[PDB]
This record gives sequence, structure tokens and C-alpha cells, in this order.
Amino acid sequence: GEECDCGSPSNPCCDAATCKLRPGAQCADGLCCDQCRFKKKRTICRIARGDFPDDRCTGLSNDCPRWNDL
Repeated sequence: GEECDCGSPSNPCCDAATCKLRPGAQCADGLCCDQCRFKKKRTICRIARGDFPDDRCTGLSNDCPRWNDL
């Protein structure tokens, strides 16, 4: 039922009425979230610390999963 997933009133992606997103908007913003909608794979969600490649998202989430080093 709930669809709270925003941290800005001014955000036109969201509505400050029932704390939900707009129609055609899945999320507000994030490392794996575009400015209204989800992102696609091969999106840089985090940088490597060393001896690893940059960490990319899957493109079906707002969260950013860490580069599981083996």
C-alpha cells in the first residue's frame, strides 16, 4: 500500500500529499535511481577501493550492492 520512497517535497517525482511517487515515477533519487525512475545496468553506483573494478548496479533497484570481493 505505502509507497514512501522520497526525501524531498519539491521533487516533482514525488508528491507531498500521501508520501508517494508520481505516476511514471518509481523512485525519487539514488545511486541506482534516476531522477524519477530506475536506472539500467552498467550504472556506476560505487567506486572501487583498489584492486577491483568499479561497482555497477543491476538496474532494477535503488540500493547499491557492494562489489563482493570473491
